[PDB]
Amino acid sequence: EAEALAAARERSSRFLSGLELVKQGAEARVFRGRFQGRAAVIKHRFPKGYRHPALEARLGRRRTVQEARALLRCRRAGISAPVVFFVDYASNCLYMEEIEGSVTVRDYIQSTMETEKTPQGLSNLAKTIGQVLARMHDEDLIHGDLTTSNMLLKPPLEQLNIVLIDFGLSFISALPEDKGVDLYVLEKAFLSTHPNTETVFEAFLKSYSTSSKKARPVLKKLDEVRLRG
Amino acid sequence: HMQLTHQLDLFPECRVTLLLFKDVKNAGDLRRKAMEGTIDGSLINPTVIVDPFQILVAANKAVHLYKLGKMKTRTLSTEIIFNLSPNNNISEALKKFGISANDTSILIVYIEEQINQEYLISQVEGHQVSLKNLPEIMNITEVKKIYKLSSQEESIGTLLDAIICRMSTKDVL
Ligand SMILES: C[C@@]1(N2C(=O)c3cccc(O)c3C2=O)CCC(=O)NC1=O
Repeated sequence: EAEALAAARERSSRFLSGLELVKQGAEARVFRGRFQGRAAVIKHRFPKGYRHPALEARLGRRRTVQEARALLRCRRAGISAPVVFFVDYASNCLYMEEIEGSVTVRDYIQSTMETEKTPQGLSNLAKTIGQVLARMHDEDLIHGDLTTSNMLLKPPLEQLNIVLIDFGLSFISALPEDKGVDLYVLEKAFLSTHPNTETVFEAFLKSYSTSSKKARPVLKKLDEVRLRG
Repeated sequence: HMQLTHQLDLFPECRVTLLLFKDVKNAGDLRRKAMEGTIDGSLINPTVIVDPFQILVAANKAVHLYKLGKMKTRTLSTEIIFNLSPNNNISEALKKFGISANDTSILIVYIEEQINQEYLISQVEGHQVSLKNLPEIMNITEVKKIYKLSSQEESIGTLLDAIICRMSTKDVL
């Protein structure tokens, strides 16, 4: 079993070496290329040498499984996110549709602030994000790592077609506190990355509150989490 | 009459071949031969296949578990068919996505890493067609029923997208 497992991991390494590395986080490298004729991204949860190898294998597997489950949940719930093509548990690689020609919300906001020199034209974007994340929370899906880089705008850009990505830290919870923390994390990332765009986040919160069926306890928990930190 | 072949990207020495037939008269005998293994390959119901990508995804996962020695079924030929189903019930998957004695259209899929294709084709009492004919054979109402596809899924993507997402994640619940 060890020989066959080793051969499969070597196959995976060979395949990745033919792809373009496009992103790297703390825990995953994202590669892009073709998979059986379709534009694809392959996410490899890669081990760090200084951690215990048994723990690293468990962690890589857990985050691969959780992202695959989240993406299936999204698709069946009508939440736009990449579809999953293939999950390789020998290598902790997740093969996914590429969101071709897309731009991060982060880049879109920053470009707008640079050119328009004002956030007034981003309220529509904020309202869309509010509707999308309200739908996600109403499916009891906690993203776990919300930033404006984990939301993509699919072309044509001005249609505001938001695609959610990178669910490795996601989990299922109905608890308003968990949803409040999800929003609090987004808020801190948003305000620190996009200074002086508070009206945008205000419009996001208004739309989330209108769009979600159970936002009242969530937004109260958001206030509590903010105060505690 | 024309095959479709694609290399597997993760298993580059492997080639997948698809052969499509219509007006088949001997589906019962073909089914028996595949069961006995005399006919090497997967006999698949083309009425529920929306795109060759569906076949290639099933084939990639089957070869992967074949080489790891972790297939859910006993042979690569059945594993390919099983991977097409959205569910983990093996006998149901083989009934719904395999061929039955009454079928008049058949898709043959096999993988090489060499088979006499002419002899294989001669075994089918039917007319081979291009895989570009597959969409005229596919029955969308049967596809939506088997995969339990919803309008919600169709609003954010294609039917193929929803099918693949189901195929690819059914092994982790
Ligand atoms: C970089 C980009 N991209 C995805 O398509 C994608 C899908 C799933 C997860 C994930 O992290 C990503 C990701 O970063 C986006 C911009 C582009 O045109 N192509 C890409 O590969």
